[PDB]
Amino acid sequence: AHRTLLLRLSDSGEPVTSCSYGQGVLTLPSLPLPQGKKLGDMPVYTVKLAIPAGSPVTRDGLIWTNCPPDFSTQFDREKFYKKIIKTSFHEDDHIDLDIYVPGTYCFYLSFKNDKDELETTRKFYFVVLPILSVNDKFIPLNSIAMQSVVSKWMGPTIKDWEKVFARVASKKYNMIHFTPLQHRGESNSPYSIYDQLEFDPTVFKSEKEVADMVERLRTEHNILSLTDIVFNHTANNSQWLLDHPEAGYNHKTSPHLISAIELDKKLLDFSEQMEALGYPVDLKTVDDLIKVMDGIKEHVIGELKLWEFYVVDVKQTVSELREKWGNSKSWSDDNIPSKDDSTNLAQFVRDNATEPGFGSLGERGSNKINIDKFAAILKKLHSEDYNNGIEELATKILNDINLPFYKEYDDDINEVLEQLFNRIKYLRIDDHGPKQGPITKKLPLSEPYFTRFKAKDGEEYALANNGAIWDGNPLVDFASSQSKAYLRREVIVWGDCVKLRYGKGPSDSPYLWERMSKYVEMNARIFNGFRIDNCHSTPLHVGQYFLDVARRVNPNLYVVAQLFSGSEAMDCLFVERLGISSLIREAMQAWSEEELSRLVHRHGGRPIGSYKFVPLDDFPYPADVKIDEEYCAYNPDDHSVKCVSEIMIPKTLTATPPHALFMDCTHDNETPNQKRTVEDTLPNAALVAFCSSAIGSVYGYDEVFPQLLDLVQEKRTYSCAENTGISKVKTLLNNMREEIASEAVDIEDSEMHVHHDGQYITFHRTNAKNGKGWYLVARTKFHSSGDQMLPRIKLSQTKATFKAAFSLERTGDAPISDEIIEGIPTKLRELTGFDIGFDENTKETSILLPQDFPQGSIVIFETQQLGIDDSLDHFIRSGAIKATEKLSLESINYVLYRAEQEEYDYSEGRSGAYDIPDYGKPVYCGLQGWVSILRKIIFYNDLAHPLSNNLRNGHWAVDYVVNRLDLYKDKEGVAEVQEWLRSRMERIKQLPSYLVPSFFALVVGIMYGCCRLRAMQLMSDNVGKSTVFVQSLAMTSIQMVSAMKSTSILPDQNIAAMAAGLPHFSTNYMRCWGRDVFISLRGLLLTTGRYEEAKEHILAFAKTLKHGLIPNLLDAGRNPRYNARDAAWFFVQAIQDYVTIVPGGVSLLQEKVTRRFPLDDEYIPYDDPKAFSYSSTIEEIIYEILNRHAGGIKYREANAGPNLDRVMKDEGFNVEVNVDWETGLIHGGSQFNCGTWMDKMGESEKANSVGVPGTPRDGAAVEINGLLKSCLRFVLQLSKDGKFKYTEVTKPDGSKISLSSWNDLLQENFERCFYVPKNKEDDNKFEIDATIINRRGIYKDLYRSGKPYEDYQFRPNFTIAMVVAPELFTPDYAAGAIELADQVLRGPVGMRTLDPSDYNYRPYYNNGEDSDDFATSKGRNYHQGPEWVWCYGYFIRAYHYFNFLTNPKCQVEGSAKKLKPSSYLYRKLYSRLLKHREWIENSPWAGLAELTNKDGEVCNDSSPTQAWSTGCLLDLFYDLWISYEE
Ligand SMILES: OC[C@H]1O[C@H](O[C@H]2[C@H](O)[C@@H](O)[C@@H](O[C@H]3[C@H](O)[C@@H](O)[C@@H](O[C@H]4[C@H](O)[C@@H](O)[C@@H](O[C@H]5[C@H](O)[C@@H](O)[C@@H](O)O[C@@H]5CO)O[C@@H]4CO)O[C@@H]3CO)O[C@@H]2CO)[C@H](O)[C@@H](O)[C@@H]1O
Ligand SMILES: OC[C@H]1O[C@H](O[C@H]2[C@H](O)[C@@H](O)[C@@H](O[C@H]3[C@H](O)[C@@H](O)[C@@H](O)O[C@@H]3CO)O[C@@H]2CO)[C@H](O)[C@@H](O)[C@@H]1O
Ligand SMILES: OC[C@H]1O[C@H](O[C@H]2[C@H](O)[C@@H](O)[C@@H](O)O[C@@H]2CO)[C@H](O)[C@@H](O)[C@@H]1O
Repeated sequence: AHRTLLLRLSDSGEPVTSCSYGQGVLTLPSLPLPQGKKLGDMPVYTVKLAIPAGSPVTRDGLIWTNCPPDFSTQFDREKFYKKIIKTSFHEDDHIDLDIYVPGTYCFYLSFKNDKDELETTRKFYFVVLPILSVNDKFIPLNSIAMQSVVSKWMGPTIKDWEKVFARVASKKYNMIHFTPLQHRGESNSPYSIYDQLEFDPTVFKSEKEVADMVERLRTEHNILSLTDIVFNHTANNSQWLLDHPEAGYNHKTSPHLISAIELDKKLLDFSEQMEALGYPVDLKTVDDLIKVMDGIKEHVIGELKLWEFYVVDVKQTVSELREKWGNSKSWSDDNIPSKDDSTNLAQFVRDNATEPGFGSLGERGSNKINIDKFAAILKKLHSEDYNNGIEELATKILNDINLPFYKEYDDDINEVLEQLFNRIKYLRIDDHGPKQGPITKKLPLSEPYFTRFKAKDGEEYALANNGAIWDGNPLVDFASSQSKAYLRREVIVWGDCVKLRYGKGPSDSPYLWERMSKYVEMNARIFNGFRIDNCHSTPLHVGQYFLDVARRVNPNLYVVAQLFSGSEAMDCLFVERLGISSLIREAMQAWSEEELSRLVHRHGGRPIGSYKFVPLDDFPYPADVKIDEEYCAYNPDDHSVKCVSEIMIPKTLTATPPHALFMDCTHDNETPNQKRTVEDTLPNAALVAFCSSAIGSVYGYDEVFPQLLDLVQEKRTYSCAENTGISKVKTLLNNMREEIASEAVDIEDSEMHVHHDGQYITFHRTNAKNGKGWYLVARTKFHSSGDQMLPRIKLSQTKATFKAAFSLERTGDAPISDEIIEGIPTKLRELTGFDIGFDENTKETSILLPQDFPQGSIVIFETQQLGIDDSLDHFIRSGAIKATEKLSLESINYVLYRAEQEEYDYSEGRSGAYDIPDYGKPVYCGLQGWVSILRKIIFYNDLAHPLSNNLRNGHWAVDYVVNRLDLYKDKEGVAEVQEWLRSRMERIKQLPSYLVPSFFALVVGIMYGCCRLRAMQLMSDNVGKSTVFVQSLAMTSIQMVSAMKSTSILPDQNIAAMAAGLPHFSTNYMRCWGRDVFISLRGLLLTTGRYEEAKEHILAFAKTLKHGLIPNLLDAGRNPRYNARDAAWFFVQAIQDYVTIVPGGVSLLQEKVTRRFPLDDEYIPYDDPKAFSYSSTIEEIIYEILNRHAGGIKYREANAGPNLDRVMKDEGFNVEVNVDWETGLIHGGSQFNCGTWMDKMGESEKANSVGVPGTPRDGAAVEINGLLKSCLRFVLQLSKDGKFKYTEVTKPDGSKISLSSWNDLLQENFERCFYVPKNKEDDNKFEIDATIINRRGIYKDLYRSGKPYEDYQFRPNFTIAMVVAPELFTPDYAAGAIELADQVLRGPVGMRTLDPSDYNYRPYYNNGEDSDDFATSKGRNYHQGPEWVWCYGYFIRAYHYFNFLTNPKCQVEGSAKKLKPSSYLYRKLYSRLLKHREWIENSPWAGLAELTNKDGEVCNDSSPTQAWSTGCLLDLFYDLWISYEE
């Protein structure tokens, strides 16, 4: 049905970790195939990759993967396959990788670099676990019970083995591991295989004989089987080692070990004649070792020629020097240092006059000097005559060359004999282990480092045996040339083995690779899996090829590994590439009771009440996504992986720790009897079995065998004593786990708590889905440490039930049968007396232990949490979509956002945000305020966060989420959204307190995703199908557009109104500024589809026209303020943006709007009937601006005084505007009025800045006239199409200028008046005074302003005209100027409001500073350095247009040669929005800020989410979509 996992990829192609589960491996869940389906009838899993839109890997991007395309295709490690990434700047691309058979699969990416070269990412691996079933029942990988048995101790007949089989079948083990059943070598140890392709002839003969026995175990006792596979060595007496002696490391294949061979045979030649002339054979004296090492420091070390293996033969170089005296003379260079610098001189001869392999160990005299090149230097340095002190000089050089070799020799020798007298002690003289057997044909003084034989080729060989080191890195092959192990004698050799030499591939050892393959695929035909001993010592490429060969034979191969790498990462990397399915963990390794508790905690599961993952605000919500209406698209028999909620966002694939196979005792560690006692066998195996993983045990652990059986020597047979030891308990433990394996699935479905009080260890196991669980109390018997009483066990909101209890007791010692390995007699005594109290008020359960609970005892309780039933996951993950059905884009504002001051408007000052103790308040009262805090908590599973603490300390926040919506209950769909929350929050409170936090975030997160999806559904298609970064900016519309009670856009009705920004510009009069509204009107409402809401805003300000202007501070129409020379032209520009985008937008012009003002600019006749008298259509309103602007406007700030502005003096009150018709631009403003977007009013009394405007923009602002040209260009085409009835503007005096002529006057004079030429030659045409100038290639900021140097200032204001009126700009002048702004005025997220070179560059805004610095005090520096995000929008808007026309690399066109940009241009756009993507991504407030200090430093005062800061970035995405994505 639906077995699809989502694997999100980063901008660099790396997988995204959805949760922090630690250093892990991308593993896919072990689930059975669907009902009646075999391998091949359908895909096992579908990995859906997600590549971001516009990422650097989209540029000519491909997806490589070794996943075979279909089931008919086999697997090859290097046979990758191409997949095309569908590039887009809006829509992310999904690519499926259907998997048909388990194994190891990797993927990498190829893309086009910024250097236009090819580049590749890492190989990223993911593993699909095999499907284990015995008769037909699926065996979950974490319900496996493995019983390891040694072959040579089970009787010499097949039926003798089937007696041992029936014994472990009663103990209810489901899997058996075998030591390899092959013909064993000389030592008969099970790991020195005589012939890998021949099974042990004592028992079986044919291959069907062993295959029929393993299938018998499957059909008789329901037991799967697996075997050890030996890669690293073979027996030291194989009849094929004589034919192919090159399969191992010999003097030919690895010549560096020759120095170690002549030393090993210097001891087999010494340990048989040592005492003959020496003295001590086997004495237990310190002096005996000294004289033995004195016999060593005189007959082996000193008898090997001072080791010429390092030192250059001094006198044999001078002899070979003079022998020719360099007939080939060839040095005239001066690269030789002076003879004084004897250090570099020695290195110089070493770097030039040496045969290849200098320093590299090989033959006896393999480090020699190139004579013809050495005598050439000697003739150059000293003399061309030999008798001129060459014998002294040449020897002086070589002696200094061998000084680092003489000291490398002393460091080697000191380690050879120090390792010797340290092991021969432990080998013989009982330090802690004795057996002092003297000289022998099997036990000399030194163990055999090399196996000697005479091969069939005739020559003699000396293959080495493998072993181990101490703390040495196991990845380093000690048998390779990189290690000096066999020489320095640091090898714990295993004589029965012979280190097998694999190369870089089958090319280095052909017969070894061919024989091991046929040996691996022979066992793969029979068994269900393998066990790899010392896998960390097997090289990766060796195991990768052989495990793939096995999986091609057995597709469901189950691999267990003994993996000990230095880091968890290397262990993960080994599991990633090799395809390992289980990592062995040993319980006997814990030295104390505390270490076993920590080992148990590691593989036990996740904490109780652990957080669950939910797609929050970090996911794209496509409006065209499938859904399960009531979590009903999951039939059980389909075995489909479930999505998180009703929204079918598939289950994310994240790196999880590799699965573990916990062994209470392996076949190599000592017996509980040896390390601890025989009593601890019961609690140890009880804590092991309770873990959430696979378990295993060696045979003899349950039967309480005496001591660890030596796998080399012993020949005794297992005893047939049935039901001994723990056999009765393991039958209860394994059968219990069989019931749990039915419903325990994912990592979030198995929770656990462990406690350690002395010799007791507590294990609480819990299934998070149903509430079921077990409680285990195990008293550990490491040492008999006296009577200890455990306190009262108190369970919260739970009920307990006694299951069983036991105690293992020793009834003396074990028999000493020399024919059968019998165990220790043990009594299994069932216990009682466990008092289970249950308070029926607090629902608390108390458990008390009886005084008779000795060490080596356990007791098991079956628990069940109250409140949690099986139908709880279904109730919470359903109904949220239907609840959000009636939501509107306005109503979703109250569900998710609402700042605290906005909430106070509806609650009259009684509610606000739920103050989380020891933290603060969420940013929004809605769900978003929780989600921003909850996401990083769920990611880190932080149950210690103050939010998690408060959630389990009470139910205050649980009811606060539901009780807020009483303020907004009457709005569209909120009542049904609140009702869903109320019913789910009610069900949550009936749960244990520690489980409220995990379920609280889940209920909030699911209702959040269905609300955010409801937003993409109501909005348009360009938004709903885009990337998270686009949808994140789109939600700002819902944020800003909110109905209030203290304000609105209409004076008669409190309807929806757009805020300038949260939280400061959201309440009362300071909410909707006309300038801020209409700059954002195209980005927040038009780009998203809020046409009706955008029309209401246009009609609302149309009633407030006065002085031929649109008011800045809109007082909902109830007496506003008209200090806005900028508002009217951003307002009329939004009219053009409305008609251009909205289908049928021309209807706006003929929309009557009740003119609440006498057109003759009067005072404030508010309720006077003249307000409700006449109206003016938008058409009239538009022309009213133009005609009155240049024609007739003359006003002082109406109804002024401190009531209006307190600081702005009377000089700023009387302000005006006039168009110089000899240029056509809109001049106006005073040096006392800040009627532009840079509206700053001084207020520092301590600097005499009171009333002084911070940035007065009198004259012709680039933005004002730029929007005027766009207005004129629009109104012309309006009449050409047949609407706008006006064509001539009335001149002030009484004349009549034409509109197209006014449109032409700007076109003929605008760029002439503003542009500053880069060349001083053309300063005579563009009206420039070169004395007051800053940078050339600059478009002006103001024309004939008050202070003429504010004219020639680099500011981001010109780019508004570059976007609304591109016809005023010649391409090369505009592109050359916008590149300067990108190099100077562009911050990371905000646009610098002033050139950093200009003296007035104060880029640190501080409105609390009340000092004497004119700018910094009281925030006068507002627009003199600080970086604003909205100007960045218009900047990159024109950066797209002009760099498209100008530079040709940004062009490639395509279909119908429609001009479409290139990947290089999209790469220049994407790279300038990632600092913006970061901001909203990692900001609590979901949005971009109003301000930003120098280089993105968070301005403390800046409103964190601003309207026109985000709408200006949404404007860019509409251009790239409406002009190319067709
Ligand atoms: O509602 C009726 C109202 O009547 C009178 O109103 C006028 C004010 O007295 C008058 O000063 C002016 O308001 C000015 C404002 O004083 C001025 O400083 C400037 O606005 C700037 C700030 O200068 C600037 O520091 C910054 O302030 C933000 C801050 O950055 C932000 O982090 C957060 O702290 O919020 C602060 C604002 O609260 O930005 C603002 C952006 O405007 O210009 C304003 C005019 O545009 O005009 C008022 C006109 O009614 C009474 O005086 C007033 O008390 C009554 O409330
Ligand atoms: O109650 C309103 C207002 O009354 C007072 O303000 C007035 C001044 O007292 C009065 O002198 C005058 O001040 C202005 C000058 O007439 C004008 O020529 C120019 O110099 O600007 C002066 C300041 O505006 O008129 C104002 C009108 O408000 C009183 O001081 C205020 O506190 C009080 O709010
Ligand atoms: O102060 C001179 C210094 O700053 C300049 O910028 C302004 C200056 O701040 C004004 O006082 C006046 O001199 O006009 C200058 C140009 O607009 C320049 O940025 C700088 O090169 C100059 O040395």
